Order: sequence, then C-alpha cells, then structure tokens
Amino acid sequence: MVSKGEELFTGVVPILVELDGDVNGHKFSVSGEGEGDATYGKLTLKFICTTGKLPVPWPTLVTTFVQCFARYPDHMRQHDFFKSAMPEGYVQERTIFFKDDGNYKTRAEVKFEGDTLVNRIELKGIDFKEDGNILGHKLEYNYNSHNVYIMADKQKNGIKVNFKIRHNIEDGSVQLADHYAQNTPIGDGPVLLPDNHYLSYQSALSKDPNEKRDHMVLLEFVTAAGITELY
Repeated sequence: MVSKGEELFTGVVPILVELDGDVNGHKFSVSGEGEGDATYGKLTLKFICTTGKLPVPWPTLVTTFVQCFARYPDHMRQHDFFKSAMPEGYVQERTIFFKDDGNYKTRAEVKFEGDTLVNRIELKGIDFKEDGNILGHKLEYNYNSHNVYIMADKQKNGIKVNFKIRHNIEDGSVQLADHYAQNTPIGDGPVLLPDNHYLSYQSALSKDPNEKRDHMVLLEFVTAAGITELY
C-alpha cells in the first residue's frame, strides 16, 4: 500500500525555498520557487538574492537548496525517510567544511504548507578568508555529479548523511566542501529508518536571460541506489 507520506509526492509539487544567511557578517536572503517531481527525482528551481548581490558563489548554496523529492525505486521504498516524515516534516542540520577555508552551518525545516513543500533555511558561515575561493568568488558556475551517503541513526529517530562536494575553481583546481548532516522528524509519529544506501545527484546551473537580479536556475536529478536473483 502507498503510505501517507508517499501519497503527497505522486504528482508535481510546488516548492518554496526561503533562506536567511550570514557569512562572515555578510548578510543576505534568497527566495526560490519551482517544482518537484519525485517520480522522476526531478527538481526545477529558480533562486533570487533578494538583498542584492550574493556574497558567496551560487554553487556553494546548491546542496542547501528537499530530499523528499528523491526518486526511490519501488524496491527501496522502505528506506525513504524523507517522505515518511511528511507532511509534518523534518529538520536538516548540516555543517559544510570548505577545505582551507570557512564553514557553513545550516538548519532547514522541510514541511508542507498546504500544497506547497517549503524548505526554510538559516545559514551561518564563519572563518572564511575574505580573499579565498568563496568570499573572493573564484568558483566556476557549474556543478559535478556526486553520491550522498545515508545511514540510520535509530537513537535519534532519524538519519545521518555525509558526502564530499568538489567545486571547480577558475584555475582548474578544486575546492572541497565536506558535508555532514542529521535529519530528524518534526512530528512524533513513526518514520522509515533506512538501511545504508546512497543518493546519486546530477545538477545543472544556468541563468535566466530576462532576469536582472542576481539569481540561479537549478535543474537537479536525484535517485536512490545501493540496495538490490530475478534475472
């Protein structure tokens, strides 16, 4: 049978993203809108910096900007924590360590407000180099494919997630961003605590030729894998 959480994602769902950030005292806000299609693992989102110029590179915010939209194969449905927490939602806590630079700490609440899936985020960055790759805007406007590794944390009724992002630097080198996270349900009801598995991500960044505000257009596909003799 289809669970309550699963049922909320059977069609295309509107998404609203709202972020308030402070990186080395540079304060900024971003709003985003678009939609998610969990059957395809597909996100289509446009983000605007509503406070003016974004003080960090757009690519450094991609991972922060709704894992409930991952495509989970039918055979992996019992391992989809994110949809199981809906509609009440979950809280994602992350730390992102930029190698040889500062770190972001984020807290995101992911939940439905009516028919809209909302990703509401606070981000705090400290210890950045004012002329490094982040505050100096030395990162290319592109994005590599990565795997994201998920394990249960039964004690906390949630999951732990870790992965490495490699951001391309304009000189051909790479800026590593080591991610560590916890996701915990907001509600008090049962959730699905998964066996170890991963999500496979691919992401494409673009610009809207008619948009004069500082912005990012994101197309992202996300598929669960790692748990699999019928043939």
